[PDB]
Amino acid sequence: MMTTTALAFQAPDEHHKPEHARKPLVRETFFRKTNVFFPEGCAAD
Amino acid sequence: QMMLYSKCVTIRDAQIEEKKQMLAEEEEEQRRLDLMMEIERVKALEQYEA
Amino acid sequence: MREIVHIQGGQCGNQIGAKFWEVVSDEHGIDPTGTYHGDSDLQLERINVYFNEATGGRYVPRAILMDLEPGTMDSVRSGPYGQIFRPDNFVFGQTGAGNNWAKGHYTEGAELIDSVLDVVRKEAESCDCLQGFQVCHSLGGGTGSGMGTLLISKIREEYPDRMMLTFSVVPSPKVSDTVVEPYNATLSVHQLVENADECMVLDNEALYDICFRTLKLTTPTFGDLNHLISAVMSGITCCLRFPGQLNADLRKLAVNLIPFPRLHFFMVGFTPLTSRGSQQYRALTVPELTQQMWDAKNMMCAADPRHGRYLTASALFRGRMSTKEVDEQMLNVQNKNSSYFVEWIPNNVKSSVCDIPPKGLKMSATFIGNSTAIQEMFKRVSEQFTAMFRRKAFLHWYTGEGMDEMEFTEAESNMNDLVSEYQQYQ
Amino acid sequence: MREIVHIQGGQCGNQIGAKFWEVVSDEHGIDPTGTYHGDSDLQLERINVYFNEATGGRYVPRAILMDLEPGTMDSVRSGPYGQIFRPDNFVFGQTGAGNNWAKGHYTEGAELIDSVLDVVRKEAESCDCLQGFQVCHSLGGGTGSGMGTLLISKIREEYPDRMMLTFSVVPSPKVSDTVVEPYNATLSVHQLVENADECMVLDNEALYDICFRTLKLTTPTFGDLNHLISAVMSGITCCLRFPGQLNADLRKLAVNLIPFPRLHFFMVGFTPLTSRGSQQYRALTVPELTQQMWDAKNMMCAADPRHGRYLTASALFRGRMSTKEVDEQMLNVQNKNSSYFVEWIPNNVKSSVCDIPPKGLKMSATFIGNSTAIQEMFKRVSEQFTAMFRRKAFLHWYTGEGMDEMEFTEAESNMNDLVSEYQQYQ
Amino acid sequence: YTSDFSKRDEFTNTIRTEQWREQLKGENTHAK
Amino acid sequence: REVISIHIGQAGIQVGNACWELYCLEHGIQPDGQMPSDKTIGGGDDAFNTFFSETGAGKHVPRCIFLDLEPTVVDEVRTGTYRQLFHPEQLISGKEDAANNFARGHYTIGKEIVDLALDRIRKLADNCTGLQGFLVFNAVGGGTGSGLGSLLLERLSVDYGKKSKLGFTVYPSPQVSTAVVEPYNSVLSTHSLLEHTDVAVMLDNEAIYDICRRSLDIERPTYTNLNRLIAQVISSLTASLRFDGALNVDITEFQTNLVPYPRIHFMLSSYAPIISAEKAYHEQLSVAEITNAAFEPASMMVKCDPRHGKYMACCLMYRGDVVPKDVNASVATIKTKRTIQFVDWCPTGFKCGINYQPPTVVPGGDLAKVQRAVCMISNSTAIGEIFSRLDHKFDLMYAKRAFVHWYVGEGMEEGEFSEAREDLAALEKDFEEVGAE
Amino acid sequence: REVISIHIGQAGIQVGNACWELYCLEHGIQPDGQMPDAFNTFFSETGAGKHVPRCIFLDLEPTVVDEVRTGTYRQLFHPEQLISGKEDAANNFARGHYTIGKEIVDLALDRIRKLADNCTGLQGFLVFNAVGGGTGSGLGSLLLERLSVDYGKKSKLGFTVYPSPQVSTAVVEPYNSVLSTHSLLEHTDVAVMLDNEAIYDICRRSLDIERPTYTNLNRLIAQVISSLTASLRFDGALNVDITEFQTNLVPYPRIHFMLSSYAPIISAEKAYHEQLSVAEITNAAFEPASMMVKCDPRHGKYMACCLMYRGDVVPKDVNASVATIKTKRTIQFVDWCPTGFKCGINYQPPTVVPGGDLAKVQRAVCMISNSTAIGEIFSRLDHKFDLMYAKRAFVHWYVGEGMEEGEFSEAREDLAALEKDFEEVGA
Amino acid sequence: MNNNKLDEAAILAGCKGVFSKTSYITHTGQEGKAEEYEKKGGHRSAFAG
Ligand SMILES: Nc1nc2c(ncn2[C@@H]2O[C@H](COP(=O)(O)OP(=O)(O)OP(=O)(O)O)[C@@H](O)[C@H]2O)c(=O)[nH]1
Ligand SMILES: Nc1nc2c(ncn2[C@@H]2O[C@H](COP(=O)(O)OP(=O)(O)OP(=O)(O)O)[C@@H](O)[C@H]2O)c(=O)[nH]1
Ligand SMILES: Nc1nc2c(ncn2[C@@H]2O[C@H](COP(=O)(O)OP(=O)(O)O)[C@@H](O)[C@H]2O)c(=O)[nH]1
Ligand SMILES: Nc1nc2c(ncn2[C@@H]2O[C@H](COP(=O)(O)OP(=O)(O)O)[C@@H](O)[C@H]2O)c(=O)[nH]1
Ligand SMILES: [Mg+2]
Ligand SMILES: [Mg+2]
Repeated sequence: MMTTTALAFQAPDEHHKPEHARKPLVRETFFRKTNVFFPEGCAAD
Repeated sequence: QMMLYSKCVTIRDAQIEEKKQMLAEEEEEQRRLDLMMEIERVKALEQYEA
Repeated sequence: MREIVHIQGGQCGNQIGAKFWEVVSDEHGIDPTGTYHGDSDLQLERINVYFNEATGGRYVPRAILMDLEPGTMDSVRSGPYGQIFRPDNFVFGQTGAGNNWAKGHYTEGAELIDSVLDVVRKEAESCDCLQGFQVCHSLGGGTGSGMGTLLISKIREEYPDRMMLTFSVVPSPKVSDTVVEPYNATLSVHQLVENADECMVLDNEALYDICFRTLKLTTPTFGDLNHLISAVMSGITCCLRFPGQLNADLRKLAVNLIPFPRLHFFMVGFTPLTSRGSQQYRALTVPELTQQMWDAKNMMCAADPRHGRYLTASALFRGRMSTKEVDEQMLNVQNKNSSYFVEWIPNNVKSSVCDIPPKGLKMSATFIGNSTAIQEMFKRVSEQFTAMFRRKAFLHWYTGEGMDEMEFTEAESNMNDLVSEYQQYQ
Repeated sequence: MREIVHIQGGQCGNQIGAKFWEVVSDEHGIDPTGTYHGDSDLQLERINVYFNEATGGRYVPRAILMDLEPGTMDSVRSGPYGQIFRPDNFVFGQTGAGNNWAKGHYTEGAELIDSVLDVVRKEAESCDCLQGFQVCHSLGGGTGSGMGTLLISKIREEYPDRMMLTFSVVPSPKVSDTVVEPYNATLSVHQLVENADECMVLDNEALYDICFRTLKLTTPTFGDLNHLISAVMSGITCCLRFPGQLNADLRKLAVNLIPFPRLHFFMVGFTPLTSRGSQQYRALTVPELTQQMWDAKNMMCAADPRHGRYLTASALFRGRMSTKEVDEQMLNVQNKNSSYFVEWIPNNVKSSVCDIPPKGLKMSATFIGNSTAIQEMFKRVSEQFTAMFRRKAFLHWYTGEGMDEMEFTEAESNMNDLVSEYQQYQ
Repeated sequence: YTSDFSKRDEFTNTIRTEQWREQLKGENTHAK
Repeated sequence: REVISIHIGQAGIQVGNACWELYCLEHGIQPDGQMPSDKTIGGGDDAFNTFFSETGAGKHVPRCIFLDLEPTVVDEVRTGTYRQLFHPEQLISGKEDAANNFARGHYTIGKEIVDLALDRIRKLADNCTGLQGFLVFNAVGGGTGSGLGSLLLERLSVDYGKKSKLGFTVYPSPQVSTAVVEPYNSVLSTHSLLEHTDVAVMLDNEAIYDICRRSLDIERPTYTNLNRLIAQVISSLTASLRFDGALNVDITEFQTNLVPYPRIHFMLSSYAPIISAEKAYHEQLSVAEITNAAFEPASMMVKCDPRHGKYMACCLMYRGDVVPKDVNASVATIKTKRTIQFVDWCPTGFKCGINYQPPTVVPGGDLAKVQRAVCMISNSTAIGEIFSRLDHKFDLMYAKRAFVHWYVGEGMEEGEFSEAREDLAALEKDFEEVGAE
Repeated sequence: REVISIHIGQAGIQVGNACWELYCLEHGIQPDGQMPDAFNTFFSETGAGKHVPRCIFLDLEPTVVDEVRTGTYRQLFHPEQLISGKEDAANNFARGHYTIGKEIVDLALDRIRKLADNCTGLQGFLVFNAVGGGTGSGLGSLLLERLSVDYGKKSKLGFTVYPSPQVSTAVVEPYNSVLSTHSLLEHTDVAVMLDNEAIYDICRRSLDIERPTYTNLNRLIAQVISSLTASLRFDGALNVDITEFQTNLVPYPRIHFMLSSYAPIISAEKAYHEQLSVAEITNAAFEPASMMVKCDPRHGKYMACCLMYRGDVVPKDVNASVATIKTKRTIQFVDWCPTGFKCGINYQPPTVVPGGDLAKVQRAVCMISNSTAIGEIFSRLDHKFDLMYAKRAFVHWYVGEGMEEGEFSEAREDLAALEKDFEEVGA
Repeated sequence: MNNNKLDEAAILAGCKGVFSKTSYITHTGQEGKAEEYEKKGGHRSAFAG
């Protein structure tokens, strides 16, 4: 037995993320979880 | 522009290849259903003969 | 979830129900031993509509048998799919009605209806959410019509919010089984026009004409006629039991088909009904099914749709079909034969599609038409009623039991205003 | 797409269509069990014009049989390719007419025209675009003439926009089977002149002399004559069923052949018809075809065209032929024998070519010539009608059945004015 | 689709019934 | 930026069953509910957030509520292939249907189901942070789709009000029908859809049948392909929020650019190019031809004649490979054409938008993959013509008081019938008044 | 620079099946549609590796068009452009102009406009039809009317197939011809008549083929059209586009009817034995033994002549030959036009087709003239039209369709007025 | 639908019957007045001077 809704929708064979997706640079770099003061040297400058 | 076009065309090719097999399986399933119906007709004829 | 209880009255209703439960048990895949042996799990999901799970995966039917002579019970239990009922549900008298409506409505009812009301009660609160009641009977017999009518009265007095299906055959002069047919038919419908919410009118001679022209059977016994009626009943209730692209429950069909509270006598039909010799020479399409649907020779009542107008109609399809084909097919039938349909109601067709065809077919359809042509049937029985009432023949067996003459006057008056309002809306 | 439904009336119509459907089936490569087994994919593309797919490669002809005696049904089911018809289309009475036109048009008509109009209506709207109808019958019997006559009338008043072919053999005193031949013929043509769109006049006598001289046949059974008429019918409908360098459908040939509304009775010829002994010493050229076509001994009616004038003529050719050779051959035959044509209509020849020959031949041809020599055959029958009507012989079997005299006088008037205007345009 | 005189009482006649039985016999035998 | 989707009725939830399949396919979500590449492991993406929210680690749940009163379709969903993806609690199923009865859906069973519905939505909104608006899916013919749908809309309006409510409603086709009382249901639904919904988009059945019939050349189409195409058009609508484009618009933009009056909000939608794969190679795809296709009624979703009426304001969403230059040129050609007429009083009648990501294709679908696509959402007076057509067949059945006894037995009366009638009369007055120059 | 081609009728699409076959082999395009700027005039390049012809076949019977659908060029033509009705006009101008045109022309026009929208530098349209049939005449008139109200100013080259006097295959074709010319007169800009007997004689005599079919005729006509549009398709010493015949050959707004011819029509063997130059083929292009319309130009006087040249052609000898022609008195021009020549040269030689009966020639000439012999032809046709119409033959078909006597009379007197115009201008 | 109908609705999808005809944007079929294919358009004044 096969229902039309069940027959029509099957698991997609393969999936990939869209080439242009909005990326949240604001949230990613501006906000930092929990540290008031950081080690003197963490990034070379 | 031309690259986006070419990639879309390749995807079109794959999609057409998929659709042809879809049609094949659909016709095969229809054939199976008709076979079942004819078998049932044969059985009913046998019942009538009995 | 939704629940339909089954009530079988009289010999005809009992044997029809026997075939009906054989069909349903086949479509759900349970053996006459009461055990599930189907393969799809689509069957299991909606058997609570008709069955009670019992220990060992056994599903007993939610049915109640009701009669007055044990021979009917023997005929039920002799045939297969007979050992699956509950012996507590075999509520049953001892004497017999004998085709007397007063005996079925006043004498033996007074001591048997309490017991059937108790068992239909217990069977109602055994489930959670009722959908409706489903009673199979006749209109001429004694133990079926009279007791069934009084039963419908008590149940409608009890549960006024649930649907009600009455599969009732009607008599004709050409198929004249008993002599007091109008005396029983008139009173039964005179009570059904206020109690029952909708009634499927049936007749023997139209079934006879079906098995002879379309089926081309040589010896059409009662088994095949009852097989047809079971097919219609399984079709009308397939929507609850199986998922579809457009679902239509009992109340949904009711509000689509009943435009006025008294106009609820429907004619029914089933397709495909095709002779085995010609089954190889035909096609299986929506146009193929529809041309057989709207055939005048496929109504299961001897009421010519060409002699009246359709108020409304419905079509319940089963199988993988294209809904567009369904819509444009019904639009055609309305566009071509526009004179027969009623004008002040646009779009006189309700349609629905379920995904599961019955076993043995690929596509099926159940047609339900509420036309005004049945007034010809009612005047056809009312004329016999008035003719017999003009000289009170066969009346005293009804008078001496408790019924009086004004009951007959009210019945014929109600019949008269019914055919008058049918004539009015035509 | 474009559609031709088939209708066979009377015993002669039944056997003619039997061979006709055997020929068409052979052309499209379908076996007697109804499945495709051919080789060319061109055959699949135009089988909807005569068939319907039933289920899994089962094609049923779009034909309807109609008679009054079951012996014909036995005969058509006896031979091969007799099992492919849909048994629903074997619509058929039980009593019989008996070469009585009044019985075929007044008594059994109104009891059978009922059902045949029903199956033809169902078969008509089954398909999408009707091109025209095809009816094959006789003019001597009553089951063929009167039935088909009323059927044509009902069809014309229902569907007036579609074309209509009627192939009718006419009676001649040399081969005169029954006695009431003029009584039948005069009334039937009296109806075909206002109802049918065009009629292809045939006769057994011409078929006989053709198989005597040209075929040199020893045993001319009815099978071979019907085989010749089938080759004619396939030749005329070949344009629909196969693509050609120049196509001419049914309505195209009709408008090319009918200059005036009442001038629609044609005569036929077919070629090559060569004996099997002389089939080795022959050539295959278009003049080889044209000499056998335009010979007066190849017309399939008993009307010598050299005793009259051609109004219009048409020639449908089949096979890979050079169109220049075709038209120059037609031009030469119009130039040399210029007296035999009508004057005030230039280029009285319509020609068409289909690139697919009949199975078994390399190059074939079909001639349809609307000449005025047909008024000889109408005088040939109307003088016998006047001879019988002067003495009123055999008349009461029509009078006491419901027919009156003014119908006979009207048939006389219409025949007389028909041949009067034929003589006028001659 | 089918414009006729109503004919659901055409097979109450024993003669009609036996006629049609003959037709069915013929169809089945020819099918065999 | 987030938006939540509610699906009411038999039709709306099947449309959603197509939509969410499409969305998981667009964002790369497997039907069990997690990306193939986890968050830290893959490049950071926020496109999916607008539709569904990542729950905990490696599991995404849609911002939707399917709700209906029959259990059949909804537990069909519960047992379908999207069992792990949809939230178990979000799917809501009642016990028995409204059965094509507006009163039965709005007064009998609504009073008990809508409180639960509004409960879940409330905590859905609370989980949400930057809620743009609502979008609702329903057909006005059915019982559940009309009655409790409108009741839920009313209660959302009293709850929030200030947020936009995009209602994608299915009106009944003129000739083609499957119910009988749908004129009654449509009238009683539009009475509330007029003064509650902010932006209401009409989607007929007949026009989509003709679309898949002519352009997609499929001979026997079911509801599946229809709902696939509608999922495509909704995705094209929300792609501006989902993916960064060259010229983006949000939900509040249709509120301003498209609706000139507090009650004239009824939008015809259209999509182009609706084209099969086989004919794709033969066709050359540029922006001008699809800009014309977006306006032809051979590609509109409502069976009406736009040429008969005059346009008010149009919106042109473009997806894929589209630069502003050629679309400016094409819109110039459209404005200079004369077979279509804009309203006199409105000089600028266009709201364009461009997004970089092209539309996607689904396996088993009939639409081919193309460079670019157009979604046109316009405003005209053919909609008023439609409303007059509906009011006609309404009053025809209302004159004889047919089917009124079911409603008055549920508990409604004749007064609301009369006032909805005169309300639609005034509404027709409004459309013609606006058409006036 | 682009120009599109529409085909209407059972003959038009056969011609097209030869024409587009010729074009693909001229531009090296395989039947699948792609090569292994000059094509831009006939094909639009759909993306990459595919070219669709700017064409639309249109017919009412489906059998010939879906022969094209399933033929060898299934991969070439656009599926939508092939347009097929359901039932044929069946040789009935009234049916093809009022019964079926009302339903099919709306679809045709919305297809041709989106084709014109796809084009950029549209030069004009060119239509292929035969005025004897029912489909090609009726809806052809209806289509041309609606094109003229749509565009108006653009050129519409009509290459019609007229019915030959003594060889013919129809019956009502005089009615079809008269009813078609009544609209072709004032709608077509530039119209070229083409009989069948003349091409029969050419292939019988020059090509010495004793059994020719329609295929060879269409191959020759395609050769003429290609030689006519090679000026647009390729650059030459002297180019002449579509708009030139508009002004160079039509002296009066109602006299636009051109006679065509072609030379050298030369078989595979005789050409190798013979020597090809320009003087002889300029001579050969004027005898009635190599014209495309059966008539006698010696009975007529030329109005203006136009000469396309293909191959290895220098202006020296073509000026010398046209000088010899101007000095000869075997042919007389009209008095009101002293300089009656419009020549053009293109470098690319006419190609050969496998299955064709012509060999490769170094140079060829396509002549298109204008004279009064055509005025004799229309009179010859109108005589046999009135011969049938005098007895009201076949009129019941047309009036049963819905037409009347009025347009019959007015079309008859229109050809009479047209006859008077030719005898006046020829005087 | 359009079983036996020679109308545009039947021809619309290629000899398969469409539910109903649609008016065509590009040209107004029924009316004698039709859309002008090429319409002179005023260019920027700066272009010419
Ligand atoms: N586009 C589309 N429309 C549908 C679909 N299914 C049903 N409809 C439409 O829905 C309308 C009726 O409303 P339904 O959604 O079917 O039923 P409902 O709204 O749940 O109301 P009830 O049946 O009483 O519960 C019909 O007129 C159909 O046209 C579908 O799958 N796709
Ligand atoms: N040169 C040439 N002429 C043709 C060819 N085929 C048909 N014709 C001409 O076409 C005329 C009739 O019109 P057709 O093309 O056959 O058919 P039609 O124009 O579609 O009109 P209908 O017959 O009603 O369909 C005849 O007089 C022929 O001379 C062909 O292959 N080559
Ligand atoms: N379908 C069907 N109808 C029946 C059968 N037996 C009786 N009937 C109908 O029942 C009607 C009489 O009802 P009856 O059996 O006497 O009811 P009861 O006496 O009350 O049980 C008659 O009109 C019969 O046509 C049967 O086996 N099948
Ligand atoms: N060609 C042909 N003609 C026949 C055949 N049988 C009868 N006829 C002709 O039909 C005429 C008589 O028609 P009839 O058979 O009585 O028709 P019916 O009674 O209506 O079936 C005679 O003149 C015969 O020439 C046959 O098998 N083949
Ligand atoms: Mg619902
Ligand atoms: Mg033709």
